[PDB]
Amino acid sequence: ANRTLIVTTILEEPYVMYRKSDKPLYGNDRFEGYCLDLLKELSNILGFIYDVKLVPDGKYGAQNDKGEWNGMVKELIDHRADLAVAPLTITYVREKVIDFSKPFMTLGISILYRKGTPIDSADDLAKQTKIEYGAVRDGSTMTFFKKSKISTYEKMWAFMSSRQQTALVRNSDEGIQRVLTTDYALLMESTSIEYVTQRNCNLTQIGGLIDSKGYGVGTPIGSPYRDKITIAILQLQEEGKLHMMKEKWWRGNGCP
Ligand SMILES: N[C@@H](C[C@]1(C(=O)O)C[C@H]2OC[C@@H](O)[C@@H](O)[C@H]2O1)C(=O)O
Repeated sequence: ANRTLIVTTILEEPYVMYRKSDKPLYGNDRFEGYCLDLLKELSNILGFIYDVKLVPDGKYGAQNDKGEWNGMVKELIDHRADLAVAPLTITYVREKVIDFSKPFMTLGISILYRKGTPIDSADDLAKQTKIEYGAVRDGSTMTFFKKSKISTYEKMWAFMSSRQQTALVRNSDEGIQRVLTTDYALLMESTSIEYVTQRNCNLTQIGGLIDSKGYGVGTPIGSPYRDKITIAILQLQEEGKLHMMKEKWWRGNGCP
């Protein structure tokens, strides 16, 4: 039989979550979410089974000064996993070092905050000195700011960098808690903002989307699976399955 594929992934609602249970769960049964459903669909089309493994360092992936990567991206570069199935953003810097499938979802960076402030945009957020802000450490949102040549965003990066210990958060859970408990706004992808703001009515998006991009399945460069995964994604796209999966996992209007 075909070798069982190793899938690197990361906890991120509603893509990859621990299934609720009255008893201990093991293996792939521990997890549920959009990305688990995506894997069930892709694996049917391609003819494989798979082992879901959370990325040990809990990061999506960014490169340091020497060009050393971490996170799921490093797992692929180092051939520790066959696929990364996650809300993994397709970017120029990543595409140079791994092979992404075509996108299964699109999104853009925006701002998550609490209600009641006059802040209406990134410009407003960067200018004011009352609220802290930042991004998840070593993901694509952080990298967007790090790489930006747009003045407002360059300033925002300098700010995050100067306060990195608190401005750059471990993961989206800590980021959201920071928003709820302190005067902090989180730079976050719009699909996650849509999910959280329909569930916690104390939270809101600020401004519009500041970029536009997609999530793709990651594979190591030269992978014999990337092209088959792309073809499978297009099938699911065209058949309306991706849309159905989004509807299934996004709770729909819970807040005014
Ligand atoms: N999708 C990103 C990771 C991340 C981000 O950098 O914004 C972290 C996590 O943060 C919350 C929300 O944006 C979610 O999609 C996740 O995106 C990536 O591939 O690096």
